[PDB]
This record gives sequence, C-alpha cells and structure tokens, in this order.
Amino acid sequence: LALSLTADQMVSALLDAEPPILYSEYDPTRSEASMMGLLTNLADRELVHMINWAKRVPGFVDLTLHDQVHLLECAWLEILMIGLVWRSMEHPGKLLFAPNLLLDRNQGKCVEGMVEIFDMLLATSSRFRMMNLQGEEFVCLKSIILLNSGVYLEEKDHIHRVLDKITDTLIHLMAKAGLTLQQQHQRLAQLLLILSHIRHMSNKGMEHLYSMKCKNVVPLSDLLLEMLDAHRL
Amino acid sequence: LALSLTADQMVSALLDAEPPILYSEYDRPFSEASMMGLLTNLADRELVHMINWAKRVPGFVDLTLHDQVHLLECAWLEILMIGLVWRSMEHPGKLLFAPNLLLDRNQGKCVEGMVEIFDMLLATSSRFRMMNLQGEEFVCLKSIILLNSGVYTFEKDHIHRVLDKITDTLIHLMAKAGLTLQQQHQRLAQLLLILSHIRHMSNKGMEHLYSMKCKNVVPLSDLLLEMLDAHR
Amino acid sequence: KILHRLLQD
Amino acid sequence: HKILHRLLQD
Ligand SMILES: Oc1ccc(-c2nc3ccc(O)cn3c2I)cc1
Ligand SMILES: Oc1ccc(-c2nc3ccc(O)cn3c2I)cc1
Repeated sequence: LALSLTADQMVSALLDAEPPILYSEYDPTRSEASMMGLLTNLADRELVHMINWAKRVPGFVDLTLHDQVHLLECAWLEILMIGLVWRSMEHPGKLLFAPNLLLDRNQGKCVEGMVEIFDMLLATSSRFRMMNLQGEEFVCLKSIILLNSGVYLEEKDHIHRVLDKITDTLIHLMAKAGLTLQQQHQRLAQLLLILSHIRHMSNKGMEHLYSMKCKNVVPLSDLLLEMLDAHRL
Repeated sequence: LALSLTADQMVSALLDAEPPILYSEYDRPFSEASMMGLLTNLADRELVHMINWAKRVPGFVDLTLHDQVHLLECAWLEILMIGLVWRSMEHPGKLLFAPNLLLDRNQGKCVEGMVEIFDMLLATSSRFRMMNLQGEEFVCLKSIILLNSGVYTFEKDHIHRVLDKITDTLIHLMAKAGLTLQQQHQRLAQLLLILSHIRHMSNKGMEHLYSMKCKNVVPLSDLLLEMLDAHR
Repeated sequence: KILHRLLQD
Repeated sequence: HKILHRLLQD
C-alpha cells in the first residue's frame, strides 16, 4: 500500500497526518515542580496524538501490533523533541514547547540537569535554521525516526523498504529545490546526521525524566510511566 | 588541506590511518570483575591508538586542541563500538573484542546489565553483514562519527565541510561498485541511520561503565575516568 | 499497556 | 590538565 506511493503522494500523506500544536496550562506568575509539571503534562497529551499520527505514517499499520508498540516505546521522546526543535526554529535562543510556553536557556535552569538538555535542543534548532529546514523535510525526518530508531522476521525488510521510500522522497524534494546531485546527497547526509544527536538528546532526556520520577519531584501520568519503563533505566 | 583531496585520496588516507587490532590477556572462565577488567584494559590501550588515528583523519588537525578534545570525549565509545561491530562482522553470534577474546551472548550475562548491550552490538554487526559493508565504507563511517557526534555540542563550518567531503567519498565508492543513482542515496541513508543506533549503544555503555565505577567492580584508569567524566 | 490499547482503538 | 591533551600533542 505504501510501496505504490509517489514522492509527492508521500509528502502529502505525511503533511496531512501532522499532529496539532497543543497548548500548555501555563499561567504567567513568577519553580522546578511547576516547570516539570507543565512539560510532562504536555507530553502526555501529545503522546495520544502521536499514536494516531503514527498510524497515518505510510507502512506503519502494516506492521504487527507488537512491533508498533516497540517502535513508539523507543522513539516517542525523539519524536517529541524533533517536534519541539521544529516549532522553535523561528525563535532563536528559545524553545517553543507550546505557543503559550516559550522558554529560554535561563528558565531551563529552574530545573536541575535541564539546562544541559535545553542547550542541546537549542543548538539543534539553530542547526535547522542554518540549513533552512523545510516542513516537507521535517515530516520525512520525523517518520524516519519512528521507523528507524527501534528496528535494530520479514518485518524488518518491510520497514527498510518504507525507509528507502522516504529516502527517495527526500531526494525528490531536494531535486525540486534546484539542488545539484552533489548537493542532494550532502544535504541528505546532513539531515540524517542530526538524527544521531536527537537520539543523544532523547537518551539524556530519558535519564533526566527517570531522575525526576525517582526524586518524586512532579508526578507522571500512567502513559508516561509505561513509555519510561520501556527503556529500563 | 582536507577539502582539496580527491575521493580516492580520501579513502586511501583513512585506510592508511586505521589503528591496529589489539590483543587481550591470553588466559579461565570469566567473572563479572575479570570480564570488565579485560574490556576496560583493552579499551584503555585502544584509546591511545584512537588519538593518533584521529590526528590522521583529514581535517582533524586543522581544528583547535579544545575542539579535538571535545570531539574525542564525545565519540570515543561510539568509535570503539563501531570498530568492535566491524571486527565481529565475520563472526555471527559473537563479539570480537580481540582476536583472543571472542564473546558470544551467554558470556555477556556474566556482567549485570551487559547482555542488553551485547544484543544491540550483535544486531548492529548482523546489520553490517546484511548490507555487506565494505572496509572503505567503514572507515568513512567511523571518521564521520568522530567529526559529527560532538559538533552540535560546541570551526563548526570547517567540520561540516569535511563531513560533506566524506559524503562525496561514500557516494564515490557506491558509484564504483555499480550501484545506480537511486541505490546510491538509498544505501547512503541506510548507513548513516546506523549511527543513530551506535549513538544509542554508546549512551547505554557509558551509563553501564559509570555503573561499574559506582559499584567499584573494577578500578578504572585515569584516562578512562576522564573520558567518562566528560559525560553526564 | 496503555500504548497497546491506544493503538488498538 | 587533561591526559587527552598530552596524547594529542605528541
Ligand atoms: O513536546 C515536548 C514535550 C516535552 C519535552 C520534554 N523535554 C524534556 C527534557 C527533560 C525531561 O525530563 C523531560 N522532557 C520533556 I517531557 C519535549 C518536547
Ligand atoms: O573495543 C572495545 C572495547 C571495549 C568496549 C566496551 N563495551 C562496553 C560496554 C559496557 C561497558 O561497561 C564497557 N564497555 C566497553 I570498555 C567496546 C569496544
């Protein structure tokens, strides 16, 4: 079903599947508990939409239910983070967790160990802005993360077929943007090398989240726990 | 001085820079302390060769000392691991830490928290094998890891220029092997997506290594401790 | 598993 | 005062 899909049809499907931009419960007044509260609350609500987005990613529903769970359990924070980074592109020096929740590096210090993650997120956003990342490219990268981060038994062969399909899609986009063959491969590489850093940020974020769960700072939803326990920290 | 290099000259320079394959202590079934002992001892000796390998990576000497340090501190376990995975490519089901140190999967359970890391490494190795990864491709990936992994953690323009050079080099190799244009960028994608998993394994390894320190299972070298302390 | 049922709907 | 400093410059 997803194999017999053109590049323009692939972009369209991904664009149409995009989750909404959710608001925060942030009321402007003057902590670590509140700031962590707002973030975990937002992620919990976003997670619900991520599932329905994931099901609209071409090829995902073809996988078994067990393998769907595994891919989401592995990549959910990566996916949330690349979304965050994308929303923050036009906001230098700041992270747009929600339209009503725009935080800078300084406010990240309110939560211990968080300013390190903030700095990495900001650099990724700055890197996106440097490359002038397009929305058509962003949705490709995000769906790549979903499929790639957990795939490492004809299931794997189907996932790689879809991944290759998304790769052709990215090249198709860059060819339309006027890039030469050389510039096409180079950008493709540059974009895919970002994913390594997004993995890193997610690894660090997961440990930080686990640290906030054991310290019993702010509480976590049952959904967030099961996503957190999946990484076994 | 690295950007003015041709694709074949880039391959040759990297191939010539390859560190040696070191040996472990040649001798008794492993305990948790002994198995960690060999691994940390091996890595400590490999680290010395990695620095000299890194300096021979085109463009790396052009960077400041601080930048060089930062890239190595960030990527040293990734680099050790992709080497391990590459060495283990001809030994399915096993991890070739050293020619006299072949570990399957059951031996990974000697150390607590280790068997999960073994499985990820074996999966990476099985993946390389499936793709029929070439040595020329491998040395490109390893150097890419060196230059990429710490670059968003800071001169940055120079590193990205060298990264682009290695991309052209990879494509050049695939064009040689007869792969069509479509197959070229598809394989390029497949290869670079492995690095996301190599990054994942390093982070798990870093925490696990740090865990062995806290439990004081085995004393770590000052160098290993310093590479370790550069992380969370 | 909440994720399981949530993928089932 | 890094050991890595020494290894890189010799
Ligand atoms: O869209 C979102 C929502 C939440 C996060 C997020 N970032 C962090 C960092 C540390 C931590 O402990 C939790 N985090 C969360 I939840 C990112 C993007
Ligand atoms: O060539 C090498 C040498 C050592 C490692 C390595 N892998 C681990 C995993 C966990 C841990 O605590 C230490 N590790 C080491 I040292 C890999 C490749």
